[PDB]
Amino acid sequence: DNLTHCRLFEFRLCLLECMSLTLDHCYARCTTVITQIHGSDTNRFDCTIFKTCYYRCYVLGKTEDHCWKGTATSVTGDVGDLEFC
Amino acid sequence: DNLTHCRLFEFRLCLLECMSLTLDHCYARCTTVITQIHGSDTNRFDCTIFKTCYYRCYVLGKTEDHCWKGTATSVTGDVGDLEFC
Ligand code: NA
Ligand code: NA
Ligand SMILES: [Zn+2]
Ligand SMILES: [Zn+2]
Repeated sequence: DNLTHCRLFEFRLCLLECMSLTLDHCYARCTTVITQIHGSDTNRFDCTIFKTCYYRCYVLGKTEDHCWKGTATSVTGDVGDLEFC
Repeated sequence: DNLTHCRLFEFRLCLLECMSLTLDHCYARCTTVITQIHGSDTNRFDCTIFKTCYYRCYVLGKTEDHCWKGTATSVTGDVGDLEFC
């Protein structure tokens, strides 16, 4: 897949666990840990686009589950995906 | 300032230098280096919003200088800033 380098399921599971523990700065801290484990490829801009689409949806609303499933099906990390995700 | 933790001028100067050297994956590699130097606070979502606004503008067009000046004046890192930046 074109986004395999982004480790996005790993990011998802990190954010869910971090929020379950009620920790501060989960987006930042998960991003950082995944960088430490899997390197700079997880911070490319296409990864950023997917994450922003997913996290805006998960911030501005609820059901993390539809936020993930919808982003995963319709977002390829193109900058244009922000217009609809 | 509310975005001082994001080290965004540092990011800007990194991206400009990296692109001047014609290197691969400058967005990713600058993000990663700034994380290594200044920690997880540089990866908060408000930082992500500012960077995405700036970099989309700098990708979809040119004059990096107006992309920076406009984002810096009108983007506070609110998720809603994506609608207009
Ligand atoms: Na990112
Ligand atoms: Na980021
Ligand atoms: Zn892993
Ligand atoms: Zn520094």
